[PDB]
Amino acid sequence: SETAGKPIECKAAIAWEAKKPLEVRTVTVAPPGPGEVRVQIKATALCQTDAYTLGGLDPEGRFPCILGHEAAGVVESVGEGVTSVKPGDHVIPCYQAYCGECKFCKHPESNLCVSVRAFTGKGVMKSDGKPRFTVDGKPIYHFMGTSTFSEYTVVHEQSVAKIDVNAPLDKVCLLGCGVSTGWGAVFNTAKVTAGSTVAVFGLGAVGLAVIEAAKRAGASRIIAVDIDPTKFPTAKEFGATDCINPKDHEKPIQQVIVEMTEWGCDYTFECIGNTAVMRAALECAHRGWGTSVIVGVAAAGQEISTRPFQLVTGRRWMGTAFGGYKSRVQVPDLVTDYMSGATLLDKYITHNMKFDQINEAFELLHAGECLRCVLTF
Amino acid sequence: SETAGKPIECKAAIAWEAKKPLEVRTVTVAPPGPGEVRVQIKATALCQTDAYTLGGLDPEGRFPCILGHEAAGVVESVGEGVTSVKPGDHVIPCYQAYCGECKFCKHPESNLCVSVRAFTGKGVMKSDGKPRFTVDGKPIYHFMGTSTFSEYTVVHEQSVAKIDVNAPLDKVCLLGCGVSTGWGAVFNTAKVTAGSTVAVFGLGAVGLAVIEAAKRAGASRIIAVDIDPTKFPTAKEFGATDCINPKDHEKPIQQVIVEMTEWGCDYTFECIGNTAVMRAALECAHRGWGTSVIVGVAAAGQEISTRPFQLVTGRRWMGTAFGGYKSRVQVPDLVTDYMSGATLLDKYITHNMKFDQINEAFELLHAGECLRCVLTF
Ligand SMILES: [Cl-]
Ligand SMILES: [Zn+2]
Ligand SMILES: [Zn+2]
Ligand SMILES: [Zn+2]
Ligand SMILES: [Zn+2]
Repeated sequence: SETAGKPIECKAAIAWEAKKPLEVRTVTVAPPGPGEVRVQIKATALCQTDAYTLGGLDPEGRFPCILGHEAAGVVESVGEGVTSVKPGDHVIPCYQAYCGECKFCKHPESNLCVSVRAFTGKGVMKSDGKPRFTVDGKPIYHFMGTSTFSEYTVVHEQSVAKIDVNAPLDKVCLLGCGVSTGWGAVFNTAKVTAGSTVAVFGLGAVGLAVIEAAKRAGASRIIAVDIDPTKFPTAKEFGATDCINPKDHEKPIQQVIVEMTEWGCDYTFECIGNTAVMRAALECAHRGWGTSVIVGVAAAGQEISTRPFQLVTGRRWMGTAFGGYKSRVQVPDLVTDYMSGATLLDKYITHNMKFDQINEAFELLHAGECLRCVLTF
Repeated sequence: SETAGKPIECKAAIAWEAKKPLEVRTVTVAPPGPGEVRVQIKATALCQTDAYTLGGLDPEGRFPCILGHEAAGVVESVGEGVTSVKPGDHVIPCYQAYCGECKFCKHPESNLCVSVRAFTGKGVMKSDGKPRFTVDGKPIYHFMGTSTFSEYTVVHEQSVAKIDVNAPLDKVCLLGCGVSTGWGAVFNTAKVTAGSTVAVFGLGAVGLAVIEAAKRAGASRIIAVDIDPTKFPTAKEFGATDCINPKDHEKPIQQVIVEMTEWGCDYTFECIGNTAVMRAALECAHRGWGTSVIVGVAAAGQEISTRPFQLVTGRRWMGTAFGGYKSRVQVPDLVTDYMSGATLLDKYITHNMKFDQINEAFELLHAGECLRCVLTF
């Protein structure tokens, strides 16, 4: 290969500091060390969590860094000892790793692998405690183990899902986070049963994916809740049977939902990251057995609260990370389901833009004027 | 029968007002109206719930009233249309009713029947909205649908569990409340699996029952947690493998428990009603899949809080009411289980006293000098 074993100079978007626009400029990407994989990113999308860290809300936020964690690409080279993938393989980098041997990888009800979290959480690589990006010789740190806002990135082997080489990379990049999180909140965390009632709070990409999955699970009623009523027609397209703007109501939203359903919904999902709405979703879960799943990411430190009477009388409060999917095992299964024509994945992409317009994609996201923007180089 | 269809004069303990001793004296017990059952109480125990209302802490407390909700006895007569029991049947009256027809009775995961609670919550009967006790013609209100501190009481048919005639009534009188609640927290709400690790916060009768049931379910470690170390020898007799006094440690108790188990306990239970301890129990449930069950009843005005990170990373917060047992269906099965020799029910009874000493029994409860005291007439 032309580039194997060599640093690569390529285009990237650098967050030099919090709460400034990103700089699209050249970065130097080192070759992969032992157990590492260098990936050519072919397509990458923006997630609310990228904006969260950019805005200074990440406790472990480390600058300068390259954000991005929803992507798909092609293996450029692998470091020493890597056997699971080879150059040319099509891959999705996974912010949730999978090693298959730790306590979490072996438990059927967790995906929270601890193989590399200590290093990806600090924006470096496990093999030497250092990042792989440099600008004028100075280190630029990784984000969420993936750093997909770069033509080339280096990731741990445990973070590399190898996918159907025939799947379109500018579509299945979405499976790297948001859509997969919403689907798995339904199929893995809540395990929604046929005939059940569901409420979804927040109608961005994650909430729509909750709706899509709940319809596939056979839900009999799906109540879409958002304070932006321009999101309602798409929610109905994905299967919502009701749409509710909390601002059209004097009562707190949890009371409105309970009144609509007498006792609450069998399942509720919070897909925003707002702790007040998290409480609301718990309190309109059905009396006696209702389950409420936190999908969104709240600002660090902020607490959720409710009266314990809510749980004593049968409601269950839980949460999910990456929809509970064991990444390297199950992300390929999600791609297969897409290839079978069973999903609406294509309908989440509202904008296809060039990487140079990345800051405009953040503005579209911040305005709620997109579901997903897929960037290409 | 000499008494059927006629009022009964019998001994009872009247709570004329809050924070005063009970008066043991004669009361008039009306015959049962439609759908009602008049029960001759053969044994009745005391519980902190009786003392809570007697101390004037209950928002729905209503005086004057006849307290008591843990009892067993024999049917003296039935009202119009009752066919599920007949005179001579041995029964346990239950504060949690079971009608078999409402949404909660028909759900596999709830026992929160709504057939009569609106009426029992106000200390009256559903058939006419009035109580069945009088002194000098003045009404005395019911408590928890049961009012078992009386030789005879009148209860809703939906509250009457029909039990094995061979069971000793001065033992199974505990199965209408705390012991069953603890057992059911393990077997119904948490569904504790063999080999799992368990922590139990609070070591009264309810927490000891959680420990007993966790051991029966095959838990490999059971960590009992209480600030009163004089409860630890009894906790070990019921199956605890470790005992932890939070006052012995200079770090938050959830950190102590997580350090002991590396990641937390697969299941944790809060058995006191203390919201700060409820949070601690949640936060030392196992990363990725741990379950924390609120069994105790918090004070009026206390919320539970945590950070949503705790749920996003796999912990599940729930609660239980009467152990999730559907009363009229499953209380007879608990009696059958006790009769099989599989339980430690007899070990919960530390005192056996005469009904005339009920005020002295409440002193023992307040002093903490007993697990359960059983009264007979
Ligand atoms: Cl009626
Ligand atoms: Zn994301
Ligand atoms: Zn692992
Ligand atoms: Zn009790
Ligand atoms: Zn019912």
